[PDB]
Amino acid sequence: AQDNSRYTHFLTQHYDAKPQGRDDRYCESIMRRRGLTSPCKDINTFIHGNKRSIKAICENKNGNPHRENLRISKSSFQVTTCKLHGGSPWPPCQYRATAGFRNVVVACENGLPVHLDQSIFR
Repeated sequence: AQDNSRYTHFLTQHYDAKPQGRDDRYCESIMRRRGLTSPCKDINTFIHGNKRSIKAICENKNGNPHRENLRISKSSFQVTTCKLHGGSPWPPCQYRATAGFRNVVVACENGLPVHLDQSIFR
């Protein structure tokens, strides 16, 4: 049996299929829902759309090798980046939302994404 717990954690931390708003209040709510507010994560990006396209980044179908053992997608994704504001690392956590549309960088293991590289959204 593979341990793919890091894939399901990747989905919890970085996937939201059908977001609606994607405004500041969206970020503040989802960061709480996904357990990312104790302490407040400084930056966190959610990918939207269908799961199969994200998994496909791990193969030639939708990805290329990138830098040191990462992969970069060939398709663009709707994304929302939530950036903490206020000086406290502890809740309540206020966030500013920035919607975007571009390719994403992940790490893959067992053909599944297990890490999002946040650096491209900083």
